[PDB]
Amino acid sequence: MKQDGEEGTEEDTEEKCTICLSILEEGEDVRRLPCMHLFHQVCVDQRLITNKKCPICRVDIEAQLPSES
Ligand SMILES: [Zn+2]
Ligand SMILES: [Zn+2]
Repeated sequence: MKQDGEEGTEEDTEEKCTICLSILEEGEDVRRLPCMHLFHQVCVDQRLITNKKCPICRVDIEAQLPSES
């Protein structure tokens, strides 16, 4: 009949959690690191608990803390 061969378009590092390997699109808490990288607020505070440096940007992601332990 019977297409359309159809995309958004625009789908590059826009709203995509590369931690939990899934796209977001609507209402999600996003957080962007100081090293310019946007991720999901939950998963960034999962993978980057024990690590705190952009693997390419070479900037510390914890940018002050200011916790303890
Ligand atoms: Zn996620
Ligand atoms: Zn970065």
